[PDB]
Amino acid sequence: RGLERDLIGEFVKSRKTAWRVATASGLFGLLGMVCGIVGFSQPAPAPLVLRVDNATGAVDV
Amino acid sequence: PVKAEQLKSYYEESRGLERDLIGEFVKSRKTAWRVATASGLFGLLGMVCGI
Amino acid sequence: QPKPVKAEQLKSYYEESRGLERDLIGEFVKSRKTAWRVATASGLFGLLGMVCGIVGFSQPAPAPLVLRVDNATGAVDVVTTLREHESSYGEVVDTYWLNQYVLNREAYDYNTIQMNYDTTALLSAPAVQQDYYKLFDGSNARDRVLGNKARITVRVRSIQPNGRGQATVR
Amino acid sequence: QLKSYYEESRGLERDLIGEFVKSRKTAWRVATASGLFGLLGMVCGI
Amino acid sequence: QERIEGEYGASELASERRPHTPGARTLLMV
Amino acid sequence: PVGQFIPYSHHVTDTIISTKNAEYLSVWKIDGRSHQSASEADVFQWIRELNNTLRGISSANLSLWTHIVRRRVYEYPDAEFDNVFCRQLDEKYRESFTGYNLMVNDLYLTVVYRPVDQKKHRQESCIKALEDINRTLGQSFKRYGAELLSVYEKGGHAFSAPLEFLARLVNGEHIPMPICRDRFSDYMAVNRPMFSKWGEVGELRSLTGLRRFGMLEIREYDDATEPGQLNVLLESDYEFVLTHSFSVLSRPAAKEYLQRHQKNLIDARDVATDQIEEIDEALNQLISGHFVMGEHHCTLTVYGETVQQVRDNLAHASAAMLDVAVLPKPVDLALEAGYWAQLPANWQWRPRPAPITSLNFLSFSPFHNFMSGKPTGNPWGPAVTILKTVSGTPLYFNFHASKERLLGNTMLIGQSSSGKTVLLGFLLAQAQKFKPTIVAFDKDRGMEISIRAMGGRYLPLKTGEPSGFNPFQLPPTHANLIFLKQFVKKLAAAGHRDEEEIDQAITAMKSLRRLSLLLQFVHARLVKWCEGGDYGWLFDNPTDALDLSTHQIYGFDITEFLDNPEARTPVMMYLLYRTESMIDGRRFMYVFDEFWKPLQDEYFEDLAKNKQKTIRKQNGIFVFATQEPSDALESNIAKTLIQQCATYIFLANPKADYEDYTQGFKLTDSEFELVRGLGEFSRRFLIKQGDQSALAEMNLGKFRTIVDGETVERDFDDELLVLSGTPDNAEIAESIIAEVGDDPAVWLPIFLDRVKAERS
Amino acid sequence: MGAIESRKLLASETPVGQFIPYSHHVTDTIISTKNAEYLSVWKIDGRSH
Repeated sequence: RGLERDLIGEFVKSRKTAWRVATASGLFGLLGMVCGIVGFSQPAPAPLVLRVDNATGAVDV
Repeated sequence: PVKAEQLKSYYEESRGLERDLIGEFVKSRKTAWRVATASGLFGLLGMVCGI
Repeated sequence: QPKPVKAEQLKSYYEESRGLERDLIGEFVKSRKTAWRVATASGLFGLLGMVCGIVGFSQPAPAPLVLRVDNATGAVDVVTTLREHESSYGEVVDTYWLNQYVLNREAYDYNTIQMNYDTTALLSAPAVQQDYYKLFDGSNARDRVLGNKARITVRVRSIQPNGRGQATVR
Repeated sequence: QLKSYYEESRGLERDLIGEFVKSRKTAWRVATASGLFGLLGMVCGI
Repeated sequence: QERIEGEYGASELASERRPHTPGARTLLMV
Repeated sequence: PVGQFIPYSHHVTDTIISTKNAEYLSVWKIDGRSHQSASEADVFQWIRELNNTLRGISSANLSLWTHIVRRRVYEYPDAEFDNVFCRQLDEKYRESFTGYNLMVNDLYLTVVYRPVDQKKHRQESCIKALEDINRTLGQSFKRYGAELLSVYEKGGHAFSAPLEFLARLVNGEHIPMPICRDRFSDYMAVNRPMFSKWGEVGELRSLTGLRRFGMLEIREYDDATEPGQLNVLLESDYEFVLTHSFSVLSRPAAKEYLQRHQKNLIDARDVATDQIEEIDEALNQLISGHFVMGEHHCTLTVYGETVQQVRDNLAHASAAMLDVAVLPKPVDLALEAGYWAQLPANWQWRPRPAPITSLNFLSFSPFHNFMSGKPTGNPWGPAVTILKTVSGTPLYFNFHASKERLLGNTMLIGQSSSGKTVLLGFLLAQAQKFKPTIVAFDKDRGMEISIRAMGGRYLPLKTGEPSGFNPFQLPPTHANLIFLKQFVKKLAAAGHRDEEEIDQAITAMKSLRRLSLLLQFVHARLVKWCEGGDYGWLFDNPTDALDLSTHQIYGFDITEFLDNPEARTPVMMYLLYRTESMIDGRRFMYVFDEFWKPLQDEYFEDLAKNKQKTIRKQNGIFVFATQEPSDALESNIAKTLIQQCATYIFLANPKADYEDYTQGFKLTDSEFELVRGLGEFSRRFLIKQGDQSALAEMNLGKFRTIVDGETVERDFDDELLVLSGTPDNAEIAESIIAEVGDDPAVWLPIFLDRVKAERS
Repeated sequence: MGAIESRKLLASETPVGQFIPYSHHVTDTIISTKNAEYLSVWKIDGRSH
């Protein structure tokens, strides 16, 4: 009756929305996950050296 | 009669084959909420370490 | 543990009871299905995280870069495609390496050979390293023939490059 | 048919409720193992 | 919740003990 | 807590309890057929028909538990009369029982059908399959008399009969339970057992008391010798619940098991050609012999009070079963598993089942029990009395029976000298607890003293003495007028226009109303029934103060008017009509000592049959009797009335015609042998109650009882001396009653003194 | 725990059959054995001494 119908309504609404949010948030997590965690998986590079002749003060790049 | 739904839930909670069913799907629902929360937080973590 | 059921509706009671039993069984099998589905998804993110974690490890650092410095001008060079080419450059530089290679390879002293041995290997392609290692093997091994009874002294008189990765050492 | 006396005896000796409880418990255990493995990998990367 | 009255419980044989010859301990120690 | 072992959940239809794991169930209450009434010839046929009907519905889904629960019955209550004589009879007859068995057997068969918009249609398919299985089993068990346990509303609180048996399995005491919205596993247990952790014995925990129980596991493989082998347990001084399960195996599974067993017996270091060939014979006996195998564990759970007493019970049971070639193996650590395996649908907790042929399951539990009747729950309160039986089992006699509303008509065929009258007097005296009206009819003053002791107004008759009857003083109701018209016609017939004259005369015709007055209004023929005529003493009396309101019991003696074909039909119409006018609401009864003379009445028989059809739902209990059956079966209508009878009691009549008992009364040939086996004055009698029977040996001789710690000797010799009726007894009783007065118990000591003087 | 331990302790026992070397009667006076060692028993009314 009323109580069982209310419990079934909570079933449908809340549980279906919980798994729908699970699916959508999981998909968004997958998109960002692949993206960034592949990004920094490639190592990044620093500067190499700058020339400054001690005798001439000449700068070579 | 605010949250008349909570009064309806109490009748389902009363021990019975129906109480077991209701408790079962709400346990499943909070497992879904837990896994969705963990995945959302861990995906946002992956994105933040990447960026 | 409540009082008896409402007798006015026998049919309703066990009608809803069979309905509840079927719905419970269906929901429990569906929950099992979602359980393995979540297990698969967790495995997939677990291995994505592991693969990226390993690939981003500190293994293979920036390749060593030689800023070649000209002794006459003080000009500073940088890393180059010389790694995928002849990295040693300049007669002066090549003759040094050729000298040190021959001297250490051909020479022998029980007391210093471990360094000359490892150095020779360090300055040799695996094919060459093996040829060298073999000179210390078997009953006729340099380690047994010379051992700590005799020693070999080597000196280079002259080195002249003749082409594209090739030189003559006298 | 089943055609295995062991199969029929063990079918009688088995209950659905306990089997499915065990199944979902093992599924969650494996999911937790995979999640912890992922955390281990992310720690390794950082 | 207690052992059920007037039944056969554990054995009465576990009460057995190995007797010691009453000189072994002292002279062994010395 | 305890629900971890009980599988029961809720109902699915009125007669099918469900299970937690969706294993629908049903419970049947099997009375069982008596294994003493029929010789060894028909027992095999019983087993074969049960095998046929089992393999008919054989499937891998099915299963069967079987329980023989023995009780020390307490639900049979003592009753207080309102007369001192009946109280005396009851008290001595109850004291005749100190030290007897007082145990009843109940046999329960449960069928569980576990399957191995589709879902709803499969639910419907499961329940329909189980109900069809129930229909087939019911067709099968017609002779055994089983009833399908189903819900029964009690004043707005719906209940459920099947829960009661499953409760008694675990609770150990019949605790009624309601059907409610929980799963029954939570509260079906009330008194939870407490097994000792070592497991030799157990405990029970009741509001009113407690008990101890140890078990035995009866693991037998050899084909049984008797079709009922271990039926020696049906008679023992200890309670138990003997359990068998038959979890069927699908036919390929049975074939595979037999093949593996033969292989593992072959591949051994010793050759035994007494085994291999037998098993190989059985393997293709299975295909062609058409019996389906299955799992089977047997466990006996004897109850007791002291733990040493339980061990003595176990030793006695072990001896009494080694006497029947089966070796009981005591249970030491498996007791918890064994006990929790008693519940139907607890396949998991069986200790060590091993496959058994279907013939051997139906021959280990063939549903044999000594017939014992219903201790209580009858439509008329408890059972009237508790007859003894050969082999020591208490028959709880009652006229209720079951489906020959509730049929109650009873017949007592046997010689009057050989304890017929004593039996009738005893039954009526001890059934006085119901306070029903008894309308006694007698032959040769059989029951005069008994009725007058029971506070009736038995009216002795006599030829030539004013009867006191005057039918014309009845109130002029439409029914009475019709009767009087018919009545006067019948009188006139002793000697259309006559009818018209009689009608007008009766209509025209309170203190002045008499047959003689009627003449003033056929005349010549009725003169003989008037004052001064041959029969003027019968119906032409000045007054007729004779209505049934004053007393409860009445008895009319027509032994004077028995074989005189002039007016038996009139006098019987009058008595029956006046008594029938009294038949409303009151719990009611007739007694006919001999009925075949009134039976050949043309007019009265149709009225009797129609009134029977009307009364069957109105608490009507005829109690017919006959001195010798050949007297009854001489009349054709007597067969028609005999077909409508509930319980037959058979006295000892050596001079019994073969045809009469054999096909006239639907008796068996073996029962006909048992009737002749009784001596001339054996004082036993075979009670065919429904479709089962036993020798209810009643003996009202000397008995020993303990009064204040001393063994005293007593008897019912005195009671049967006052119970039976003889003409000298009748004249002494009449003289006393005439001089002393009316009250029942004032004269009885005087009667005792006078009869003692006569006996000297 | 307190429910299942009965079967757990049950199945983990060495039955006495491991120690009793007998099997089917092969002849009405001779008993077999798992190692196929046939024997017969001789009840004797020992003579007086």
